[PDB]
Amino acid sequence: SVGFGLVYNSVAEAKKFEPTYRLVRYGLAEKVEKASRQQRKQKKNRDKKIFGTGKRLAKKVARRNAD
Amino acid sequence: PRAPRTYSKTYSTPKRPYESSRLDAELKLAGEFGLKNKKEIYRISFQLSKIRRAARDLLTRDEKDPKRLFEGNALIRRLVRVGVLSEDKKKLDYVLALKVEDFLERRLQTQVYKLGLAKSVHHARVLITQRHIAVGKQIVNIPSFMVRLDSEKHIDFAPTSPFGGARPGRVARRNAARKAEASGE
Amino acid sequence: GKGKPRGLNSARKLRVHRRNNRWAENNYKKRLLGTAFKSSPFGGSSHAKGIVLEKLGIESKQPNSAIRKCVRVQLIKNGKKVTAFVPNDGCLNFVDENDEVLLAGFGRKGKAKGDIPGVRFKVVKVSGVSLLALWKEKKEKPRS
Amino acid sequence: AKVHGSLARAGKVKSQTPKVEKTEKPKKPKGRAYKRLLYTRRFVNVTLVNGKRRMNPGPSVQ
Amino acid sequence: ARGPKKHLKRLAAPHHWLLDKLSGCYAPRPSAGPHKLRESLPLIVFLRNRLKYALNGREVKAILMQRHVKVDGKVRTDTTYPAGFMDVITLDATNENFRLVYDVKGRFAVHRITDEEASYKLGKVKKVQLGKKGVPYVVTHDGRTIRYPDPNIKVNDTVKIDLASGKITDFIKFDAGKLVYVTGGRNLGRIGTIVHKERHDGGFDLVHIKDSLDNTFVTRLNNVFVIGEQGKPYISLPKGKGIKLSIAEERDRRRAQQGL
RNA sequence: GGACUUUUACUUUGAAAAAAUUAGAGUGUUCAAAGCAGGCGUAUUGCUCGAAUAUAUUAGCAUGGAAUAAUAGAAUAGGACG
RNA sequence: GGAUAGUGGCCUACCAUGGUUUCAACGGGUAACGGGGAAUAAGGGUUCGAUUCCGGAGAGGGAGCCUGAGAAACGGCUACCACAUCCAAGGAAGGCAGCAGGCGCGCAAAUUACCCAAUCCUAAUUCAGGGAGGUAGUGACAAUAAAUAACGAUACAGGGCCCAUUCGGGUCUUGUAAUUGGAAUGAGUACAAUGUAAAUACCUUAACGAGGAACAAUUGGAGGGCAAGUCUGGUGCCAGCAGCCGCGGUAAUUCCAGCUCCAAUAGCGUAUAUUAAAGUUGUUGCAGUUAAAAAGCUCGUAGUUGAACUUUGGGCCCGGUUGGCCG
Repeated sequence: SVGFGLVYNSVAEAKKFEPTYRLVRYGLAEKVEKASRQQRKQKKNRDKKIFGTGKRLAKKVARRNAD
Repeated sequence: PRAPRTYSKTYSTPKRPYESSRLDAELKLAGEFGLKNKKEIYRISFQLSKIRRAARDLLTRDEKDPKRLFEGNALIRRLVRVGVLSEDKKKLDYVLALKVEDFLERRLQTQVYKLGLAKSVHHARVLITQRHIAVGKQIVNIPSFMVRLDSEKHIDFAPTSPFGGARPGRVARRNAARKAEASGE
Repeated sequence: GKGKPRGLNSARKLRVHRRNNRWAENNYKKRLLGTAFKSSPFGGSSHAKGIVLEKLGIESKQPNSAIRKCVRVQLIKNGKKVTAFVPNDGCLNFVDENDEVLLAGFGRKGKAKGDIPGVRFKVVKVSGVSLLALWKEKKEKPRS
Repeated sequence: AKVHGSLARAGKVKSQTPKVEKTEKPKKPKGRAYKRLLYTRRFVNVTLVNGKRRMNPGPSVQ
Repeated sequence: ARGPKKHLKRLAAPHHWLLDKLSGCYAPRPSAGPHKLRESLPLIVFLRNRLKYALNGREVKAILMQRHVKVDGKVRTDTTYPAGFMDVITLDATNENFRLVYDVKGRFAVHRITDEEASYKLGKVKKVQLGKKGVPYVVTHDGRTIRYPDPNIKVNDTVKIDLASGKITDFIKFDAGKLVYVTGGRNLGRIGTIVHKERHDGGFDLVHIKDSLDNTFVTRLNNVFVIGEQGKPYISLPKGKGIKLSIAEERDRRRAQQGL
């Protein structure tokens, strides 16, 4: 079996320069539990329909429905 | 937008589909070298044609032509390295008289047979395509390998497979095991 | 001699005079008048699928003698009315009126085949299914 | 000429050829095996002849 | 096309980089810089295709972002920076001094020069102009402009520049005899003297050449890059001295050097 | 000694000339279609050959040729050479 | 002169009457984006190129324009035209020839999937984003490799060279099996590790996985062309077959079937186009008294074509290449 290998000069100096996908094979990094792309995207577009904080907008929205 | 991973085809069906003469000769060949179908001869018939053409063209040139000598001897040096051209038939005139069985002979198929190991090309067929072969450290399960000169003295069985050591096969191991749980205990 | 210009400068004449004679050749002329796009029932297409209108019992020509089992079809993409031949023993029972059928040519490149007259097409599929499968009872004509 | 002939007997003969089922048999070898069968048979043992050799003769002349 | 182009389809890139066919749709595409993008060499191709100091294009940047690399003494960090002919490149953190200079095929050979010599380069002058406020200036083949030049310096003559002060320090004229480097065309990578310049008014002067083997080839004035005197280079030539041998003579040198 | 055909066609050799494709050199993808790889070793801090070559028949440009085929020149001499 | 970034009848004033054409202008057609290239292999040619690269153009049709270095930009705006969505009926909003996906069209073309790990691009930028791009799914478009069995035992026939007077017979090696023998292997199934961004397949490998109703090869054909049946049964100028010649009207070698056989074979047939065959477009390279075809005849322009002659010959120099010979 032919493969490829790397030997860095210290652990954390490997930490730095290593692609994070390798480190998680080695228990050297944690798996980022992230939203799926489509869900991430659909948020980027949802937020995009808002100008400003939104916390102003929520007051705008909420004042309306309490009379 | 990638790059067109190129390719080409290997054979060439005959211009006339039904020649009792030709069809006979083709069948003779398929039986003694133990081939599978007519395509395995078409593949070689086609290969042969370019070679003869390549040489057909180089010969029309004035001799000592810079291109003729390079591209000719390079052609000749390859044809010899596989066992198709005689060791002292190293001329383009002698490659135009080359014929199908020269190539056909040098197959792994007809080498596993032609030096023990098999005692039948049809035996030799199944021996190759079942991992029972090794041009050195490498198993080679393609009948149409093509055995080169200094490679000839290396065609033997496998470090794996019962015919080469380390364990017998899995039908033997089921026979010597059924005479155990029964006639034993 | 030879009755054609030989001059080194006569290329135009040679070029144009062959251009002029390429018309006495059918396939050429057929290819430049775009006849397949214009006159032909298919649009030059290899196949075309139409709807069956009636069954025909066409009598073959001499010195033959039989009834040659065909259908009148209206091609969908044209509305063109064409008559095609249903092949094999009793396959005409597999096809019925308003059925939809795949038609193809007869390998005669336009011309009618054999002894069947004015029938330059053959039925290949009826109601989605091939005939040489219906005939061989491999599949069945979908209950419509 | 005449386009309206009789559709009455659409498949007269297929519908009256007495269905006889296929007599089974051992499968013939596929692949290389079959060609081996043909090399040996057709010209290694050499059977039936005539000064020409014959592939598929039914019950000969006698 | 509505504006400047920003991609390079990997197939339309210069062949003399020797990028593979497969493994992606795009090539690096040199940024704007010192050299014409077709005549250049990105740092990414040097640092991973020509030196194998990297694998990913990511690890290319990580090296560059470490400022690990100077070009002509200035520390360059643009992944696809367009380095070229006569450039130096100095990987300090490993004591390596190169100089992008031509193969004998037409490619950019990995030529290692000393820790000295990297303190200068050469420059073919392109134009010699009277700038404003009466100041004169020359322009070299790498977009270097040096104000106040030696009045002798004309167009095509090469120029010895420092590499931390600019400044010309002697130079070579273009006359018969001089030692010349061919920088493009069918003879790219070759070296030889002169013999003749065949001038043509209207356009395109050809420059006949002869190497150190009495083989006479010709190119266009544009491709000629003077680099010193007969048998006397002002820099270190790569192996083979850009002499060029036939495919025949190639093959012999291979099989003979092969074995033992 | 540099420039130099009265005005051309033709013919030689070069130059500028994308890659892929094609032809074709090397390489044992296990074979092959491919790919442009790779190969050797103290394989514990290494070494090393490569990624050729040919093709473009139009036109343009540069160049060696003057056979073949065109073209100009002194006739009221409004001629050449210095 | 104006206008433009600039040249320019680009536009405008004034002035002349010029400019292209049988060496095909102008107009028309194209089921016409151009090229790199593709198919066909004596040569010359013929046909093709929407489509991995380059250039061009367009973003439902037109025009106009804001911004900006760059756009006459459409995942920008403005209008008219053709569509057409939401509505509380006052109004508001959309341009998939991006990626998927739907309707329509049809002979005719896949998932509303995963990721930025690679390739490269962009920004204020190692870091963000990228339906570029990569990844899997569907996928007999084409292309490569090539399992569907191998070897023995025995009983007869014998290829049996003989010995040899005869059911006398040496002795391997063909062929035959409702006879048996153990060997082998992956197609699969699956611990694992490998692979991957994660998963998947490939490669590697425990445990498994070969005896006929299986791990059971198909497609077409058997008159000629053209390779292979004068066998059997059915039909009777019917049904049908048949590219072409033809088969069928009771002994059908051609239909319908059974059996056997042939050809290619994980592929084989059909239709449509095209190339070769075609020296049946003929430059190479055809034909024209009678098979298709010399204008009734002469003149004549454009076109094509066009007698001969001009430094020929003699004599040197220099440095090259294959063969004599020989080691």
